[PDB]
Amino acid sequence: YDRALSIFSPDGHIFQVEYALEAVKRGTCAVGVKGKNCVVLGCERRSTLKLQDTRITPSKVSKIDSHVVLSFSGLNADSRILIEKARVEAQSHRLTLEDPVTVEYLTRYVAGVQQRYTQSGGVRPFGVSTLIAGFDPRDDEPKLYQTEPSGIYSSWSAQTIGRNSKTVREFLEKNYDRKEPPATVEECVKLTVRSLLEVVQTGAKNIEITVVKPDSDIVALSSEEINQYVTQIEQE
Amino acid sequence: EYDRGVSTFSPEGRLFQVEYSLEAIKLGSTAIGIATKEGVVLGVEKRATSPLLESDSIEKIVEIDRHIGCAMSGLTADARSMIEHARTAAVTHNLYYDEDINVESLTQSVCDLALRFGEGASGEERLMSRPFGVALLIAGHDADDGYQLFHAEPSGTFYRYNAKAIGSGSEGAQAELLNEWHSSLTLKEAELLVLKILKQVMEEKLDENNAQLSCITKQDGFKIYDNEKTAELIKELKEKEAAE
Amino acid sequence: IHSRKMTTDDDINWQELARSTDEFNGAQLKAVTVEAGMIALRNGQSSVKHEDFVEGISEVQARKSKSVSFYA
Amino acid sequence: NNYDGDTVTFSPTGRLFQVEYALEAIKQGSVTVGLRSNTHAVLVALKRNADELSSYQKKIIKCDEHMGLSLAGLAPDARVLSNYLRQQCNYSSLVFNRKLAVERAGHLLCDKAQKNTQSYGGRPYGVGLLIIGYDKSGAHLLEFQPSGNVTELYGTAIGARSQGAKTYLERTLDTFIKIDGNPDELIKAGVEAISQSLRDESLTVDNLSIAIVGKDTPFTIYDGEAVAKYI
Amino acid sequence: GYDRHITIFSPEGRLYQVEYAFKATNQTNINSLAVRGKDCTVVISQKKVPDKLLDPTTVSYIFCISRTIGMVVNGPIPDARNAALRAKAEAAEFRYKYGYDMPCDVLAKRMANLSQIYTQRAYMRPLGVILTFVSVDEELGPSIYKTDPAGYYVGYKATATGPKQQEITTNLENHFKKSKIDHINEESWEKVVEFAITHMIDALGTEFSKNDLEVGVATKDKFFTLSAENIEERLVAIAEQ
Amino acid sequence: GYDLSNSVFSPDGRNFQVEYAVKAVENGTTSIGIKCNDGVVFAVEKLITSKLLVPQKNVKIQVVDRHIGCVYSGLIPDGRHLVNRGREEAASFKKLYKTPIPIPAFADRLGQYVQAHTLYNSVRPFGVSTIFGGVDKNGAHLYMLEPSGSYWGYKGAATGKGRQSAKAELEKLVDHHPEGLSAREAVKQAAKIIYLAHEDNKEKDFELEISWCSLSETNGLHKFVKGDLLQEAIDFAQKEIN
Repeated sequence: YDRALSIFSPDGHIFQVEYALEAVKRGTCAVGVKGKNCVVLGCERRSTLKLQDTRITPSKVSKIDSHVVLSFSGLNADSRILIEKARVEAQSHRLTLEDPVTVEYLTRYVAGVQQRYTQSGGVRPFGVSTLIAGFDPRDDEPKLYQTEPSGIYSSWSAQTIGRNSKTVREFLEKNYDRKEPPATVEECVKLTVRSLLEVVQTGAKNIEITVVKPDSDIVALSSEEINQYVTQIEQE
Repeated sequence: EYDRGVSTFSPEGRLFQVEYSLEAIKLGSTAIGIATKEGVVLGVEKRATSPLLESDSIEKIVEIDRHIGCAMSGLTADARSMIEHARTAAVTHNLYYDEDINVESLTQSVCDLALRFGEGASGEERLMSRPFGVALLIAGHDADDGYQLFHAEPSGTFYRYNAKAIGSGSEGAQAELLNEWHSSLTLKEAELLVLKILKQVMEEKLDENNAQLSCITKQDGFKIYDNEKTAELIKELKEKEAAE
Repeated sequence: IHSRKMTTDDDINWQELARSTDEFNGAQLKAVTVEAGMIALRNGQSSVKHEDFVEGISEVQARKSKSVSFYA
Repeated sequence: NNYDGDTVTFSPTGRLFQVEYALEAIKQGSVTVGLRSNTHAVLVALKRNADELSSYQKKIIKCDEHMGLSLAGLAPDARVLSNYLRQQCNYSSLVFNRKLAVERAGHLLCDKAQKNTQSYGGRPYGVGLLIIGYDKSGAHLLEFQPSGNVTELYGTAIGARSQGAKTYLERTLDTFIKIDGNPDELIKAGVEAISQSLRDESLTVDNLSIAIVGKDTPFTIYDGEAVAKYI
Repeated sequence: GYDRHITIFSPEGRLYQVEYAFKATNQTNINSLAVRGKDCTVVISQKKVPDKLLDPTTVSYIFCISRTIGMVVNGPIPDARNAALRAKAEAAEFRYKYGYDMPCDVLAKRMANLSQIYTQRAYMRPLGVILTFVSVDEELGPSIYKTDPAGYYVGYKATATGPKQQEITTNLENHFKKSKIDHINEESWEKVVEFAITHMIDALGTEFSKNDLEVGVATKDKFFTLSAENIEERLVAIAEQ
Repeated sequence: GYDLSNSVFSPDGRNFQVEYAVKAVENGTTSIGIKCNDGVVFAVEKLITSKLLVPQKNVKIQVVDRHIGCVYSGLIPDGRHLVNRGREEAASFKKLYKTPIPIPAFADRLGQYVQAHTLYNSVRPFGVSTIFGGVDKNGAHLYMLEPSGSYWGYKGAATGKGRQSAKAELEKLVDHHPEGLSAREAVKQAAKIIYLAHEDNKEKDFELEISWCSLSETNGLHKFVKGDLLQEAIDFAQKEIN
């Protein structure tokens, strides 16, 4: 078996990459905003249906490392496969190179799973896009990367993927700047909360926020915290 | 038809998917390259898509080794496989011989990877279904023939060039190369030549956060020029357009 | 048999002409004798140059060049 | 398209159509002319560039100091057959202490091409090689079809306009066979053979690449000013 | 809908591919007739000698699997040799690993299982030969089991194969109506050959030569074929009856 | 329908693709094999398509073991690949049983292989007929192997275009000799029916190649008939059709 499930196109394309990006489109929305002393990945959560126990329901942000976080959009089945594989990569940088992973290493690795399925047959690339962010050890520089299901990656200052990413992108043109990112943890967090309240809306019940602070600090902001930012921003 | 098989001959008499590979170079952000005997310069268009983009960490300039530089243009999903392979190959040569690898030999190795379409042709292991979709401008300096520039196709074929431009704007670039290439260029006159041809096929304001220059020099090695130097060179081009 | 009808140069040899055609048939050789006189009128010459017979083979084969080449 | 997308079907006409398509790769490609005498074989290849900014690409690959091949077809298909020929040639020296016989290397090459034409997901390779060498049986000039078939000739050609080259070589057939011991004359006659394979491509000195092999003359490829003496 | 191209079921509950295998055995036109004697099992079969440039002694459809088990094959001769080779291989295997020669009943079943696996692969086409196995075992007496390209076999009092084999079935059936036993009682193996030929002649309405027949006889614990001279003696004896 | 592969099968009990491949053999060169009392004399038409060719240097005759000549028609590479496979098989037999492989035995092994490729869709049917035989301790033998994977013993066989002229005159040859002819005689009779089978190939001109394995001429080894004796046969055959 090696019967192409990825095959070249008459436009000089690959069919499965075009389909993959649309599979990332119809999935959830991720916004990534990086300050000078934090990264923030806030993402859309499907918990619309009632009688769902939101607490034991899978998160949209999964920590891979004690200061490297990963959030996802696209198929929810595929993302969890990557997140098991990344965890192996994380222990392998420690194994042979010591030190926990750099953000940049992990970005090339996710992409390298995608890459594999892109050139070979019997496999197809996952319809998954990620926002990878965090610190490298002994750095207090925020890193914000994006991977896409092609096997391509891009650095960003801000990025958004998912549904109505263009609305959010334009909102951050008028707020966020490459030149001077927010100089505070809370200001960054509130800008990501403000962007999500456009499209995702629907309180702190669908809106999540994860904050990483420099050099081995992962903290999660509970529903209650998220709700307090929501009301203040609404009023303002 | 002839695109459902990754190894079939067509009623023209040569591969159809390979043609599509040549038409995947025309989706790449232009990479331009001028070789002279004073060193070889590679410039690439990064392409800004938003001011949300971080572009001074993105580049299509790549180091294969100390004495060989590369610029890629086309599908860059494909180029990741090929660049990693180029990096191993160079290091293998230096493992085996304690010696610098020729620019021609290094390029030829990467063409061998490029021919790996099929899943049942010959004996050698096929790790793909199709061809790649990316061309290379591997520049370098070896101590045999001096400075060298090669253009490698995803076909598995390579030519030595004195100047080559690949990417979307390749034909409009190549017209300017015919009239503007000569043997009495300098390193710095070559460097301004890159930006001139790049400015026409640029779709934006030519500046230093969407263009990157790099040299390969014998005595400096492979140096990627910082955006300060790029900004300077860009401004002096406009002064030579203030001469016309 | 076409050159019977038309004025031609006498310095042409039908064996030279037979070397430079490879896998041609009579319709194409209609397209070489007539094509000679197109080149002839364009020069401005009464007669049909013996160079014009050679140049009607390449100008009109049945196709304009031998097709794309990009690795052959 | 009925059998033309498949490499495993016949073909009510007793063909495989893939083999004819693999043949058209020679027509679109470069041209090379080979001719031999008893004491020498000669390849004169017409090298080809892409444009003027482009240098010309070697169409002659040295396999050994008594063996060389030339491509007229697609280069990546040539890249498979050339490695295999080089490996089996060093192997012959290694194991049997033997300069690899040109005839026998042709038969190993024939069956190799065949088993990828037999296999589905394979192809017949779209490169024609003219393979020269001087071995224990004298000089040889072989013709490699895409199918695999090897035929031995005193003069042959492949490429576009090859038909006119073979007309030339059938005329001068007994002339060049009876000049022996002078490598200079065989080369000169091969220049005139491939002059009938021009369509105003012109022979210059950086287009022209000649390689010969002799009774006592190693396989050596001339270029530069070493082909300028034969124009 | 490819249910005639690969070996998958149709909505008729039948594999068409498999049915087509039976329609190849009637195209080579070899008829066989096999009866169980009292100490032998006899199988007579057509030999088609079409030209003067075929040597009839090497024209075969009787393959001797084991020492005691002949096999006659009805259908294309490429598939015949592949089947004969396989059958032999497994029988030698059985002697080797279980320490006695393979019975006919079990040999029919072993080839039946591989033929069924060849109708379960979609890249291995079944062999289109109907195989008759004749023997005299000392555990089942004289035996006939006939296997088919589907993977079905059953025991037989007598059997026939070929295009005109329905005609043969009638004659044989009448013969076993009269005796009211499932085998011919006659202690000479030679006269069981003569009876077999009589039933073939009735069915096909053709008289035979020695080189139109090829005869195999399984006696107790040996299988041999008659040579062409010996077959003529049997055909001379048809007239003596 | 019913030719898209060879695991298709028709309600006609035919495989179409395989019948089509026999047409490739019909496009081959003429080749004959005469079964003699004490051997076999093979002969094959080698066309001269140009005076560029080198005569009696392109063999269609490859020996297997030492005593089995194999000569073919149809697709020349496919038959050389068939004979490469069978040379490995010949060696294995010699390994295991320390004797040269018999003619019936060599036939069986080739037949399974050609028979296998008309069942698999992963490997393409053959397009060769090979005529092969020789002398071992069980006599002289002659075998013709179809691309369908069928063979028989033969008193005469042929394949190629010009088998029409060849086959007929072998009916007269058996009728000349219903107890066959000498190995000596068959040199001049193998040559003679290539020259009569040069009337289905009378567009071109040809070179005669002749080889034999017989007990009484070469001692049951396959050797090439060369020199003055090859040329004696060519002079004989040349007179018959004139």
